[PDB]
Amino acid sequence: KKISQYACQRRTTLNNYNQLFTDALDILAENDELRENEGSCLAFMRASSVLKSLPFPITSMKDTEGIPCLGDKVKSIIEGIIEDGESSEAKAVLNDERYKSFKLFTSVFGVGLKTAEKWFRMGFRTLSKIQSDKSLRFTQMQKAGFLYYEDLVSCVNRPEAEAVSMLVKEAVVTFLPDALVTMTGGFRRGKMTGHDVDFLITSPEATEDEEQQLLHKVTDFWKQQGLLLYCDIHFQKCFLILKLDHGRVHSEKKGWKAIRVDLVMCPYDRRAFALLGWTGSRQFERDLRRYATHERKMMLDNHALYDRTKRVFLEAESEEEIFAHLGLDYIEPWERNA
Ligand SMILES: [Mg+2]
Ligand SMILES: [Zn+2]
Ligand SMILES: [Zn+2]
Ligand SMILES: [Zn+2]
Ligand SMILES: [Zn+2]
Ligand SMILES: [Zn+2]
Ligand SMILES: [Zn+2]
Ligand SMILES: [Zn+2]
Repeated sequence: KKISQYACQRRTTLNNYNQLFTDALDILAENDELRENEGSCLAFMRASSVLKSLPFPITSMKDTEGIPCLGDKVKSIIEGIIEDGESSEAKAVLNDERYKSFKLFTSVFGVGLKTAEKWFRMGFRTLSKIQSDKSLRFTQMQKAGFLYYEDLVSCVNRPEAEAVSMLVKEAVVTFLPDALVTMTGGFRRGKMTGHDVDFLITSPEATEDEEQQLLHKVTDFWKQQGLLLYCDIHFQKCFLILKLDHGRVHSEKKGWKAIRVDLVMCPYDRRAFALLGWTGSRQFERDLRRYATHERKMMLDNHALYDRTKRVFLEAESEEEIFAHLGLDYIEPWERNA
């Protein structure tokens, strides 16, 4: 059976037989500025995505026959990796003078490409020099990023994500006893680590006002308890840093860890669309929307599914119903790691 050009028509599990190729493509897709080779970041992303779906490792150029999304530029990168196990193109990005600084600066919560670039052009190369500088001005997000750096740079693991889930559920149930709280993002796709923990909160009985007030109630409750380290409030959402007591963690192993937490509140009837959107991966979501537009003349996003031919919104109480409306075989969350 031929491999679809769409990630939403492939099953992509975390059992990647092509990590040598994918890690190089991901470096090239992530570093457009630092790159010296002709090719598009979209072409690198789609090629990395198809390779992730393969049930076998590429061991020769003949293995690439019949695989879509492998352009001439991508095939030269695959060729170079087969040749000695490394990509000269990815290696040039890794050896680029700005690369190390950009990775380092953007690893701070509140620091994006614009700020990383500003600091690099000022002559900064280390966080220690940035933090101790007397002339620099930091946003409140960056101050939290620097204060809790070590904890935030350690990625969150599953026992920690689950301990956060318990905290979220206890806070949410206090104000909305009928609320459904679902962990989304990478953890829902079977990942063992993450840079943060995402949740989708919905309530079958909440009014428009109760649902607007919930995130404010929960964050105030955490502030009173001394757990809120940072807070910033399409759907209503908040980006937080929570104080997690390691005594709440059920694992094999300061007494606390700073954890980045994202909370999304959605109306009950749109829960399936928000769940689908927040589960990801980013490439899976991109392909689902591209397939819906180009193959079905449908408009899909985190809030709804609209049929442009019938001029009607399509309702769904589950992700399964969305796939069915799209004429797609159902792809389980752990199979969406495109
Ligand atoms: Mg996440
Ligand atoms: Zn730039
Ligand atoms: Zn690009
Ligand atoms: Zn831990
Ligand atoms: Zn997130
Ligand atoms: Zn235990
Ligand atoms: Zn398009
Ligand atoms: Zn919308």
